[PDB]
Amino acid sequence: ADAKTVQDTVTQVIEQNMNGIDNLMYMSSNSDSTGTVQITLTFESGTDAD
Amino acid sequence: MPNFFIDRPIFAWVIAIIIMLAGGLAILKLPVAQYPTIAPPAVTISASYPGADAKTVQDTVTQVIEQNMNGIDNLMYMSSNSDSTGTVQITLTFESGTDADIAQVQVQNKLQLAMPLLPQEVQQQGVSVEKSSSSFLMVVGVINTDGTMTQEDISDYVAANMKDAISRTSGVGDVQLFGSQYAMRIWMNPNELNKFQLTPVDVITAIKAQNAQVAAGQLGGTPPVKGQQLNASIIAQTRLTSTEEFGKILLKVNQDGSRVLLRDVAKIELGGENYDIIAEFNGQPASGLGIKLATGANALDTAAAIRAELAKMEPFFPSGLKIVYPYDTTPFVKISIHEVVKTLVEAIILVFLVMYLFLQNFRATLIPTIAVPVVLLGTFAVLAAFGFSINTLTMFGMVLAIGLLVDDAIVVVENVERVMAEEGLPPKEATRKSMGQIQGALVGIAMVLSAVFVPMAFFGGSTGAIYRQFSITIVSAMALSVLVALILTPALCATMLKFGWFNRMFEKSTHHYTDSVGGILRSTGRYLVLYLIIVVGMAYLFVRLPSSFLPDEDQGVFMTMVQLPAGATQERTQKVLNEVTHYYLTKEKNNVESVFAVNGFGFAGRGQNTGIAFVSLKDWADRPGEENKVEAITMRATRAFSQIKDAMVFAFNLPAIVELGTATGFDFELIDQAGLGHEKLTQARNQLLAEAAKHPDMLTSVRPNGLEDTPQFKIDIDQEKAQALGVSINDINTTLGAAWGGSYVNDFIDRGRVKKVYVMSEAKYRMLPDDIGDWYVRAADGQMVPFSAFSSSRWEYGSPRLERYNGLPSMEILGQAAPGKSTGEAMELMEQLASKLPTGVGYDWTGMSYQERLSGNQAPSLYAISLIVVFLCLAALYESWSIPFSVMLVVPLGVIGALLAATFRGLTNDVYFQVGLLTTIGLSAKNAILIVEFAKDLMDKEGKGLIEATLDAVRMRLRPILMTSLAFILGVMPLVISTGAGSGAQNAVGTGVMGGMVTATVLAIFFVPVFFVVVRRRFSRK
Repeated sequence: ADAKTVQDTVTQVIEQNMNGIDNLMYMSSNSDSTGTVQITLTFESGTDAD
Repeated sequence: MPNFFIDRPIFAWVIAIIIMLAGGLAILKLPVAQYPTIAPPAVTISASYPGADAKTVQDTVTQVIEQNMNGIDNLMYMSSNSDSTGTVQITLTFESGTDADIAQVQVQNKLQLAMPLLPQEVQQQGVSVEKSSSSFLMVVGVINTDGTMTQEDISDYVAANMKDAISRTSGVGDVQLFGSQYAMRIWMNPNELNKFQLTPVDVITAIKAQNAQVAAGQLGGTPPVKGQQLNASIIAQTRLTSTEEFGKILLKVNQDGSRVLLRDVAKIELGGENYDIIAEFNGQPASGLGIKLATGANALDTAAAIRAELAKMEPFFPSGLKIVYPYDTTPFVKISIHEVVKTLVEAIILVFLVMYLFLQNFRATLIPTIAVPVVLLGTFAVLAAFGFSINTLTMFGMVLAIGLLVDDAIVVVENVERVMAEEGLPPKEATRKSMGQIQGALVGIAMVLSAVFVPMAFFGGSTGAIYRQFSITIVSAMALSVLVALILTPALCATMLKFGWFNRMFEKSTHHYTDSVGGILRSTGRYLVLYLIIVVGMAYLFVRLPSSFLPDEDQGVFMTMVQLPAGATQERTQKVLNEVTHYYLTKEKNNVESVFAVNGFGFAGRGQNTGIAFVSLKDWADRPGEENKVEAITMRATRAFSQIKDAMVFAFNLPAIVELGTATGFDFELIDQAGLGHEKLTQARNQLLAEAAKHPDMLTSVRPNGLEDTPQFKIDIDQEKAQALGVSINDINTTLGAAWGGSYVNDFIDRGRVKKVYVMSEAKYRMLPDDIGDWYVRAADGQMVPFSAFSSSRWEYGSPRLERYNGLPSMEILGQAAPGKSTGEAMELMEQLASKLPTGVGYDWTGMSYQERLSGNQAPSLYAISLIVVFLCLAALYESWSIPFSVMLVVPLGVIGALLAATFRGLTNDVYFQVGLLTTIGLSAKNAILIVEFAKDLMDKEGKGLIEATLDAVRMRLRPILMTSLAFILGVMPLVISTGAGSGAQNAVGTGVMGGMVTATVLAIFFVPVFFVVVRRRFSRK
């Protein structure tokens, strides 16, 4: 029961903070109707996944 | 090797080009920050509990949380604060180079298990965890100079439309808003409320139901029916989004069609979340934003981009929202970069001027000019190699060292112009011979300078890290150089190599000189004494010379500290800030560019009581005479602010590395080490504090960095009476609670952004202990009851800042050493004074005092090893367990006169000194090894004079020294040693090297050719 709702509620926020983290090339989230949310960060190659 | 190199110089340029290439491309890949990372890595831990107090917090949260920090890896110590506003900070500094990212984890991850335990008030606000820095890069400010927007409004904007826009910009390693974001305020009033028989709870528990977010499946989705066609999504109840929608909330309805709406019982309006910390820029409402570096980014680079992004977006939203920059650590860095660069550049101009005046040439002075930049560039690639960066520290590192490579250069091209002179051969054969008579020496002195240098970068914690910066720099330059002076220079001067007031006034002073030195050498140990004085002298000056870390410097800014007494008030505080502002703007109008002043940010607590005023001056330029400088502007202020009502108002200049180990002072912490409550420990503390002021001998200012008990109004619900009336102990509290300290109901959305919803009494029904009687609670049978019915009150003391060292009840005291005595000895008393406190009470050193205690004194233990490696290395340079002795006895010379940073000017043993003090012991012993080299060499090869050689030796040498030792001083003499601004360290570096460098030559020209003589005859003698 949540159009935008999720995004800007959980998406935006979680995204507001994903700043700092080193070796970040690009971020790309896709907020979903079902309430499901998937932010995804990807880093400069070589970088240390853990 | 050079001999195989002079032959193919064609190649030894490829070796030089590459270096230059790497060094250049490494410039670009280099980060640039004011200073590097030198604080050991700490991690704080915050928390809230709207309406509390130290017990009510240290008991519900500081602890319990701190009960579990256990598992966490390399932890040094964990301190913790429990203040009266519901804040809880519980920072934990960790061992030297542990991975900050991985300690934030655990710490953090280990809170994760205590939360089940934290109370629901707190876990809602959320405890957060981060890496402790709380003063960095720049701090944009956002004011409105047309009274339209209040604090809160401005904060919002800055939150809603610019905060993230910045936050993601090449650099911005973290942003931190200076204010809130709106939040659905809801200020009740027991009157308009008790009139309906509703309580806070009644309101709370409606703003819940009425404003929430429900669920309701799709239409198909989950298993449907055969042949369905429309699947859609139901959208039921969703959050209110306005003071409008909020105004309308059904709170009561009673036989009348009676509509009692939240709008009635209180008053609705957007507003701040927290309300106690009035920020304002030059008497204007403000709401800045702080921005920390980035980790591996570029202080210049990223400042510019921040400025770029702010631009581009400032053409927005009505009433002038002008963006101020009351603080930018960048101009400061640039001017430093602009300096130093000159120093280096000019340092060479010097090597052109000088040397000409000595070597009739031009194609000669073109050699040290192709060598310097070649050495410098390239050390910029070693820096890069070790992950280093371009910061204040690392810069001066090369300036403190400009004098060691330049020299090396000269030293080579000036032996060749001797060999092809003292009945010498052409260019080639000259080098071959020349660059082969200092060959081994140029090496060897390598290994020697590697010691008496390396040794640093082995020191302590917060410092040491600094020392490392200088060490690798110098030793990277230094030894990189020695490597070109065996490759490029010995091919460069060969292949390229071919007023009466000198030459005609030198060729004879040399002679007079060597002649003068000639004889005065029979009774060898003539000046063996005299010298002994010199040493004995230093071992005086040294102890007499004061100590420091980094000389404080004028910077864009500094601050004033206000402090209205025990139980004051934001309002009674502001006025003090308004003055502070005034007696700065308008009485200092040609310097104070702006004052950014906030009340509620004290430095030992918060609360309406204290505040603090940051002030940004005008450009160092528009601030000419000393009088117009910081270490001067604060002087006026500090005083000018005395003669102020009950309001301690200090002013003071921040230290060089804001986030790092302050004064030479100490930081002590007295421990409760058992039972003994707050009080016992206060008696405990006051025993020793008093016991210490009776000892100004060992100097002091032993002061409790903490906050005295203040009186406090204590309710006290009468359970039994509550039982008799129909009155729930829970309903009581939420009503007194919410009322007076405010509760945070739930959230709502406002222009596409979730934001909190608070709800608490209007201010007009919660200022004085009376009023409590305005508040009414609905009982079982449904009749409102008043406080007195089930509750009594009394005053009393309790503490508004409960501090606490590792896990235990603690209290923190700090103070200085002694205008005569050492920080170290100063500690020791403080520890004896602690040796006799009541049994219970423990004591423990933290902070600066932790390192200082732990490591601290090692300069002996370390340099011992160098003075040994030096001996060893040096011995093998020659071939004797004794001859090296004639090289070391140079150390003292250069030292003294260097130490005339006491007797000539007014300085201290501060880092920048000691680095220099090293750079100076390098040329000195470098000189020694050469003179002692040409001493043998032609004494060993040509079996020449046991003493005859030593004269000849010095002869073919007095020019090298004189040559270099000139371009140097003159090179160090400039703005370095005589400066106005963005300096400090400039005076630092120079003065040290300026003197001592004098004595290193003008005193070694006689001794080093001695020494060699004094010995080389004490061994295998009669």
